Amino acid sequence: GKGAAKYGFKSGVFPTTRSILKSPTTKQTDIINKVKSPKPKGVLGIGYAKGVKHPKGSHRLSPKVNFIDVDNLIAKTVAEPQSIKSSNGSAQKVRLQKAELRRKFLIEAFRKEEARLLHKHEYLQKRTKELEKAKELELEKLNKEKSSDLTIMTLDKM
Amino acid sequence: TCGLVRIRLARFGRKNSPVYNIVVANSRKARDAKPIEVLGTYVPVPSPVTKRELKRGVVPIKDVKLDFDRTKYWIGVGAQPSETVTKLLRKAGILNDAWATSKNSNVNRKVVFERMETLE
Amino acid sequence: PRKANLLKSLARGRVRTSFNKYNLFNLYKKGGVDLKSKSLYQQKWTAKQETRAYHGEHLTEKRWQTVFKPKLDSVAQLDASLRGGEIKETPFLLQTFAVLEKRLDFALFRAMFASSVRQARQFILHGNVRVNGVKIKHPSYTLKPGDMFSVKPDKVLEALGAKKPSFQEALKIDKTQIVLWNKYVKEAKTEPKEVWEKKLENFEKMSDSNPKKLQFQEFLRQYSLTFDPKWAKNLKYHDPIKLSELEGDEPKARKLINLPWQKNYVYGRQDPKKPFFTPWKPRPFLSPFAILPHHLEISFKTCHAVYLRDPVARPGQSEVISPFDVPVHERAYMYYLRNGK
Amino acid sequence: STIPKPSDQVPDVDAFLNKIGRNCNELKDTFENNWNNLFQWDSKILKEKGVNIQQRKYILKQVHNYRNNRPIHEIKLGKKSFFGGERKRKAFTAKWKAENKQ
Amino acid sequence: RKACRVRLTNGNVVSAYIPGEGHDAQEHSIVYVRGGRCQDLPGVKYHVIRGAGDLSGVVNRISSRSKYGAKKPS
Amino acid sequence: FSRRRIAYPFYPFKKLGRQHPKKHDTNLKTAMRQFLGPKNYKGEYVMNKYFTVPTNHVPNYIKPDLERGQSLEHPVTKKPLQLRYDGTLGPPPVENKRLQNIFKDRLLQPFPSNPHCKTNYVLSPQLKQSIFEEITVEGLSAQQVSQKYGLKIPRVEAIVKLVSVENSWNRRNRVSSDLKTMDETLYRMFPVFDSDASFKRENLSEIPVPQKTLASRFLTIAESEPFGPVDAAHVLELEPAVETLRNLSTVGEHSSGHQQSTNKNTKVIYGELVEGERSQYKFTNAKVGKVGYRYGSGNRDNKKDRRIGFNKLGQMVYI
RNA sequence: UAGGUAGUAGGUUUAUUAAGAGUUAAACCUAGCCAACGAUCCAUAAUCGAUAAUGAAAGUUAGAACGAUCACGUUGACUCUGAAAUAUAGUCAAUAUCUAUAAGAUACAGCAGUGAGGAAUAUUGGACAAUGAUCGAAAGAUUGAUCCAGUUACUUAUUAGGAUGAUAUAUAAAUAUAUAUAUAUAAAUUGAUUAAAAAUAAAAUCCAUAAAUAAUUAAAAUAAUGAUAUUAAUUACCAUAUAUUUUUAUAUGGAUAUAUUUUAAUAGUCCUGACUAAUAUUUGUGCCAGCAGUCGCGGUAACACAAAGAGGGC
Ligand SMILES: [K+]
Ligand SMILES: [K+]
Ligand SMILES: [K+]
Ligand SMILES: [K+]
Ligand SMILES: [K+]
Ligand SMILES: [Mg+2]
Ligand SMILES: [Mg+2]
Ligand SMILES: [Mg+2]
Ligand SMILES: [Mg+2]
Ligand SMILES: [Mg+2]
Ligand SMILES: [Mg+2]
Ligand SMILES: [Mg+2]
Ligand SMILES: [Mg+2]
Ligand SMILES: [Mg+2]
Ligand SMILES: [Mg+2]
Ligand SMILES: [Mg+2]
Ligand SMILES: [Mg+2]
Ligand SMILES: [Mg+2]
Ligand SMILES: [Mg+2]
Ligand SMILES: [Mg+2]
Ligand SMILES: [Mg+2]
Ligand SMILES: [Mg+2]
Ligand SMILES: [Mg+2]
Ligand SMILES: [Mg+2]
Ligand SMILES: [Mg+2]
Ligand SMILES: [Mg+2]
Ligand SMILES: [Mg+2]
Ligand SMILES: [Mg+2]
Ligand SMILES: [Mg+2]
Ligand SMILES: [Mg+2]
Repeated sequence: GKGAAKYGFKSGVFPTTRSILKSPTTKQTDIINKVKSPKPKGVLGIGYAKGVKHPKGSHRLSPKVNFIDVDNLIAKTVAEPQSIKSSNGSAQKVRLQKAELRRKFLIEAFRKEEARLLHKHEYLQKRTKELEKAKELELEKLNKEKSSDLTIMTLDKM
Repeated sequence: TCGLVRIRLARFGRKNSPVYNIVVANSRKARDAKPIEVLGTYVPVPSPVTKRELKRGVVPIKDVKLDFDRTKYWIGVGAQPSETVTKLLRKAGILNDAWATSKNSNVNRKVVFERMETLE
Repeated sequence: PRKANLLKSLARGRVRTSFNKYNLFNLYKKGGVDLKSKSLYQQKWTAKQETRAYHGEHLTEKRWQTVFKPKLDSVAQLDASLRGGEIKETPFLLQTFAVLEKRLDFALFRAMFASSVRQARQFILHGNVRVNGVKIKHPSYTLKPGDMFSVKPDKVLEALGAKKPSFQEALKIDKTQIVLWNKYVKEAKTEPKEVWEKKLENFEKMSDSNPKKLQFQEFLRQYSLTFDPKWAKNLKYHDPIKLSELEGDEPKARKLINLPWQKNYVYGRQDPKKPFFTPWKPRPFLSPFAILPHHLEISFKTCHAVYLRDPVARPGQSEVISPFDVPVHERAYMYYLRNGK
Repeated sequence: STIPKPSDQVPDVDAFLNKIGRNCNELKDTFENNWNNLFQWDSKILKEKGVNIQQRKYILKQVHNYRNNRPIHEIKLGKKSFFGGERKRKAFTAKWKAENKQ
Repeated sequence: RKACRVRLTNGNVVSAYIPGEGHDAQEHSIVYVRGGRCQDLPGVKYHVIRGAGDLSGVVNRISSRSKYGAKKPS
Repeated sequence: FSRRRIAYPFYPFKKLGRQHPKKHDTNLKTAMRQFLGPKNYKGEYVMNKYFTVPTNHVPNYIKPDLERGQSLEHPVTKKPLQLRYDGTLGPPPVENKRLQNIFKDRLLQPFPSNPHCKTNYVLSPQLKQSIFEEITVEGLSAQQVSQKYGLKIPRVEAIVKLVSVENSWNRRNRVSSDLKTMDETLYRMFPVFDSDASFKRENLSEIPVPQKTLASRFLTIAESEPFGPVDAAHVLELEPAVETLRNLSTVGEHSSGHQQSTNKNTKVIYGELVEGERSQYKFTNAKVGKVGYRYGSGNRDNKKDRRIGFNKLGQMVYI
C-alpha cells in the first residue's frame, strides 16, 4: 500500500534489531560528559528548582545511568576456566571445544560493538565539522559580489 | 534442540518451492511467527548446471545469505541451532566438528574442495 | 491468448502485424484513420480499434491494460543546439505500445524471422527460439538491452520463403509449362527470324531490374548479334506429361521432366524434404513489409539478432514501427490512461 | 552403497526380516532370500514391488543400520495407554472403575 | 404487470416484479428475490430470479437467456 | 456522430454492376482482384508492382496515395498498366507526375500515414568486418569506432558479437545455400549505410531524458547574470548533461573507461565439498535488518500484477 | 441521554504486593472531581500494519488472505500450583447430553465430518520425506503443527495453430532459359442488384507442436530416509568418440527394415434509439405482449418489445 513508500517501498517488516550492549559503555566519554553536565532550570529546565519540595516518597533526582565496563562484562559473562582441567573424556573434550568457541565469539562481539560505537561517534563528529565548514564556504560564495549585482537596483542608504 | 533461544529455519515461499529464513526465535513461538532476528536466507534448491558446465566440472551451488558477525553473537550467548542450521554453520566455518553427531560424522570421506573465503 | 478470428476481413480493414496478402490490401486501401465528426469518445474508440488490431491483437484487453505503462521514454540530443538546422518535434505519443516491443514474439517479427507475430509465438512455443543460448518457449519473455536471440534457420526460411507446392499441385504446373515450352519451339522453328528479333527487343527494355539480360549476354557468348539458324534447330520439344501415369510416383515424375530452367525436379519441389519452396525464393509481397528495425541488429546469414535497446522517440522519428500517425496513437494513449473511461 | 557381508546372527535375508520385525517377515517372497537385492533395491524399486510406504522406509533404515554395524533389533511403534489416550483417559477410567471394582 | 408479494427468510415482506413473458409462480412457491425496482410500478422495488427455486425459466427464450434462466438449446 | 463504415478503398475502382445471381460477389473482393491483377497458372501475381522484391537497395514501399490505387505495371518494362473498358490492361492515358519525383524521405517511409517511421540502413559486409577487425585485432575502443563510422556504441558492440557468430558458423559450414540466398536477397532490399554520408550518420549525443528534469523550473536572476548548463545542473541536482553522455560512452564492453571493481568487497565463503556431495554451499555475508524474507509482505499471487520471472533454464517461475 | 460522581476528588496512616496508587480492605480528615471543545448514559464494534481496495492526491473502505496485538475455548465466580493463570486445570453452580447411577463423564471456536441457519464457503484424504515442537543418554517414539494431495473458475497467470487459401474440367509442336499463357465449357450456398454483404470465412494445400508411445530422469535430502508421485524436465532407436557460446556436425559401438514411434485442434456471454462501441436490412406484435441504469419505448413503415440477417464488446 501507500504506506510502504515511507520505508523504501519495502513490503513487510523485520523484527527490531537487538542491541548487543544494552547500555552505554564507560569508553563513550561523550555520553558520560552529557549526563554529568548540570541540568538546566527555568522555562526549558529539567528537575526540581532549589527550594521547591519534591513529592514525599519520591526521588528528587533521576536514577544514575548504568555504564557498562566491557572488560568487567567479559570477565563476569565468559570467564576463562580457572584450571586446565583434564579433559580425557570424549564428552569433556567436545564441551571444552564448544565452550572455547562460544567464549571467543562473545568476546569478539562485545569488543567489536564497543569499537563500532566509538568509531561511529568519531565519524559523526568529523562529518559534522566538515558539513559546517562546507556551509561556511558555500555561504561565503553566496555573499561574494559578482558583476551582475551592479544591475540590481539598491537603496542602501535608506 | 534445547533452550529458549534457538536458531532454526522458518519457511517462506510457495507450495512446492520452499525458501527459508534463518532466524533466532523463541522455542515456543510458531515456526513462521515474527522471530527475534532474521540472520539470513536459505534456498534449498541447487542452481541447475548446463550440460557443458557439468562436463566442464561445475558443481551445483546452494546459496545462503548470512550475517556472519550477528550469528556468532547469538552462538556466544547460548542460542541453540537446529540440526539443519547446524549443518549450514559447520559448512560456513562458523561452527566446528564439535557440533557434529555420530550419524553425520564424516570422519573418513575425501575432501574434493576446501573451504575458501573470498571477496566478491 | 485471444483466438484469431476474422483478422484479415476486408470490410473491417484492420491492419495486422503480418505479411499476408489480404493484410497488404487492407493497408493499401486504408487511406488513414478517419477522426472527423466524431465525439471525443468515438475518436478514442476508433484509435483504440485501429492501434490494438496491429499492436498486440493476440493480447486480451485486460492483460494489455495491466501491461500498459503511462511512462513514455524519449532521448535528448545534446548537439541539436550546436547544429543550426530547423529542429523537429519528438513524436512522444508513438511510444504508447513500445512496451510490447521488448516481448520475444514481437522481437522475432521485427527481426523478420517470422511472417507475423502469431507465427512468432508458435516458433517460440515449439522450441525453435533461443535467447543468449538458452531455449525460451514462452512468447511473453522480455528481452533486455544486449540480449541475443536466434531462430532455427529452417523456420526463418519457411517464413520468408514461398510456400512449398504439393506434388499434385506442382505436377499440373509442369504440364502447363511443357505445353507453353513446345509453343515457343514451334514459333521459333516456323519463323525463327521474328522470334529472335523479338528476343533482342525484349532485352533492351530490361532496365537492369531483370538480371536475365546479364545471363543472356553470357548465352550470346556461348554460341555482332546476328541470327543463327542453328538456334532454332537446336531447340527441341519436351515430351507431354500424363498426370495419371506419373500420379503418386514422384521419382518417376522428376525423371520425366527436363526443361531448360527446371531439370529433373518438379516445380517448387527441388528438395521435397525441405519445408519451403525449393529452390528457395522470397515469399510474395515481401517488399512492402520489409522494414529494418532501428532497435535490433540482425544477422540473416545465421538468423541471429541482438536487442540493442528499447525503442525510443527522437526529434522527427519514433523507433516504434507503426502504420498509424501520431494523432491516432495520441487518442489511443488517452483511452488507456483512464482505463477506457 | 556397498554390499555388507552376512553375519552369524543375520545369515540371510529371512533372518534379517525376522529380527527387524514390524511384520516385515511377510516380504520374504518379495526379496527371495537374495542378499544383494536387500542391499541394492532403493525405495523406487521397492514401491514397484508392492512394499507399502511404512515398511519400505523401515527396511531401508534397517539396511543402513546393518551397513554401519548398528543394531537392527526391532523397535516397536508407540501405543496408547491401557486406559486410553490422555484426552479420553478421564472418561475411560471412570467407566472402567465402575464396571470392574464398583 | 405481473408482480408478487413475497415473505423473505428474514421476515421482510416485499413486492417483486416477475420478468419475462409468462410465469408459473403461485402461492407458496419458493422464489429468490434480487435488487432492482420496477420503474413504472410504485412500491415494487425488487425482482424475482427466473430459473431459481420454483420459478422456471422463460419458455422458448432465445436471446439474453442468462437473464431469464433459459438453458442453451442443443 | 459515428456509424459502422465498410473499409472501401479511398481511391476510385470499378464497382460491381448487374451480377449473375450465383456470383455472390462483393465490392471489396472485386477491388482486391483489381489491386492484385490476374493470377497466373503458377499462383503468382506478376502484374502487381509489389509481388517481387527490389534488387537495387531501394525499398519498394506502397504508395497508394501517389499512384491513386494503380498498382499494376508490366513485369519486365516496369511501365504503368491500367484497366480499360474492354477488361484488359494497357498504358495509362496520362502519365502520373506524383510518381516520378518522390522525396528521398518518402522512399524510406514504409507506411503512407506515418512519416515518423523510417527503415534503418543495412551495414555492408565490409564495414562489419572492418569494425570487427578494429575492435578485436587493432584494439581500438568502441568509442573510437563509434565516432569514426557514425554508429551508436551499442550497435558497434552488437556487430562484433554477431560477426563472431558468423565466423563460427562459416568455420563449421553451417551457412547453407538457402541462407546465403536469403541473406543476399534481404541485403539488396535496404539502403546501405554510408559512414561518409553525413545525413546517414547516427546521432551520437543522445542521452536518456530523466523524470525529475522533465518538469519546467524557471529562475528570475539579474538581467546580466550568466546562467549555463552547469548552473542548471546544480539547480536540478543532476550531473552535467555532458558528463552523462561521457559516462554512457564508457559502458560498451570494448569501450574505454569500462570499470567494475568497487563491488568486490562482499565476504563470500564456499563450503567444503566432500566426495559424494551433489552440491556446494555458498555463503554471502549480509546484514541483519536487510537480509531475509519480510513478514507480512503483500501477497500478489491472486492479483493482476503477480510477479512472473524466468530462471536460468528459461522456465517460467513465480517470483 | 444534561447534568454526573459519594471511594466519588484530594490529604494522612496501616494492611496487602517485588513494586507506585481509593488498586483492594480498615480508620481519620478536607470538599472536592467530571461536563455544551459533550460529562454521565445508551447503542454498535475485536484493534492495527511496511496488508488489501480505491483515488491525481489529501483521504475513504475493508480488517478474508499475510503479519502484529488483545480477548475467549458451553456460562459465572472462586481457589491451587507457579516468575506469570480467576488456566481449555481444580472447586461449586448454571445449561445440555450421555452411561457406569457415581458428591460420574462430556461440551469439536484442534482436524475431518454431520444437522441447523443462510444467497453462499471444501476431504469423515496421504505422509511424518521436508521445516518445526514434545519425550528420551541414545537407539528412537509422538505430532489433523506442518508438508502434500482432494473438492470448488472464488482470484491471478500461462497455454488453448501457424503459413497458404476464392472454383472445376477440357485445352495447345509431333533444349542460347520459356514466360503478362490464352481459349472454350460447366459450376457457383444465405442475403442482396451494388459501394450489401456473410466471406479468407469454409474446404483444400504446406509445415508444426501438445498428448500418446519409448527411453531417460533431476531437485525438494541426505549418513540414510521422498508423502507429493504414474515427479518436473529432457530426448526421439540407445550408447560412445571427436570437433562443436549456444548449438552444430562427423564418425563410430550396439539396435530395427538404404532409411528409422505417432500425431491432433467445434467458446461462451452481453449488447447494437441517446448517454455508449455497434448503417445491410427484414419479420411478428400493435399502449397488448413486454423492455427499462437515466431519458424513455410499444396505439399497424417499432433502429428500444419478441426474433432472422448483419454488426459491436469482453
Ligand atoms: K497498466
Ligand atoms: K456523549
Ligand atoms: K474463514
Ligand atoms: K516431522
Ligand atoms: K460475440
Ligand atoms: Mg534432548
Ligand atoms: Mg433485453
Ligand atoms: Mg454509437
Ligand atoms: Mg495508599
Ligand atoms: Mg475507584
Ligand atoms: Mg475507607
Ligand atoms: Mg461483537
Ligand atoms: Mg482504518
Ligand atoms: Mg485476518
Ligand atoms: Mg474499523
Ligand atoms: Mg481465517
Ligand atoms: Mg480463559
Ligand atoms: Mg469462561
Ligand atoms: Mg475451567
Ligand atoms: Mg461448541
Ligand atoms: Mg471443525
Ligand atoms: Mg438451508
Ligand atoms: Mg494423520
Ligand atoms: Mg438467393
Ligand atoms: Mg510429450
Ligand atoms: Mg532418494
Ligand atoms: Mg413492424
Ligand atoms: Mg439499448
Ligand atoms: Mg430488440
Ligand atoms: Mg443472429
